[PDB]
Amino acid sequence: SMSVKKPKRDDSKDLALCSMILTEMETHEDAWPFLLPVNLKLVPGYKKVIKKPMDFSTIREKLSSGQYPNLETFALDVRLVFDNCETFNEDDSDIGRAGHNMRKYFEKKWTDTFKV
Ligand SMILES: Nc1ncnc2[nH]cnc12
Repeated sequence: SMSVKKPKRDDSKDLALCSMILTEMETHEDAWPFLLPVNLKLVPGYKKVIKKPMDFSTIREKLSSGQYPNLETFALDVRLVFDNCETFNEDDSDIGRAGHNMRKYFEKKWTDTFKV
């Protein structure tokens, strides 16, 4: 509270570390469904069903232009990518499987990079 300073982690490397994690995501062989925005004019249903589209290129742009206030807002957008994918795709589909794989891949890197 007011003048009750809570000790907080060093956040000086967060931008660089998030960029590193995002690069590893971008280069994963299963990243292809997520590299660019879903084409809202070629994919029926997507615009109406998915209220907040997100993809790695949009995250990369926001990261590079200071649009994430903190690392938690970055993680929210990454997770949004995979939550959208689950919403729109069957688990037993290539894109569906790609999403689960990439979510697992992200969350381990997230834990390993920032949690202890
Ligand atoms: N091309 C695509 N079509 C439908 N859902 C997707 N989720 C990620 N990429 C997609």
